[PDB]
Amino acid sequence: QVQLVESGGGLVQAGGSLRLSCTASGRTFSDYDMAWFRQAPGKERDRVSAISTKGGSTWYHDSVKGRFTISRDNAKNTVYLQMNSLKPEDTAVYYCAAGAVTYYSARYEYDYWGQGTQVTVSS
Repeated sequence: QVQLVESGGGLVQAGGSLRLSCTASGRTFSDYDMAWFRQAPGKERDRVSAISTKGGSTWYHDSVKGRFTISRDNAKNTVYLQMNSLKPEDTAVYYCAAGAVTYYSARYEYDYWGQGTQVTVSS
């Protein structure tokens, strides 16, 4: 059994902060690139942040750059998403993901996923 266990969620006031986390169990995930996806009401689940195996390289969706920080603690098989200056626009179910796979150029699928957690930002 190899699990990617998600922790977090909640209601946050506009301008506020929230940290989400995922801890993998059953194998090292230090092998894998990781990401955070979000799925806003009526939309598709889309990749919002990505990190390399040792965190030397990060990627951010344009709407979260400067405000969100993806980091990972490999000694703990754990990944984080630190969200600052939250806007109502960031209301979504957030999922962590690990083990990047690409079939079509620049389209990433993931081997393991968190169960998802709701993050709501009030106006």
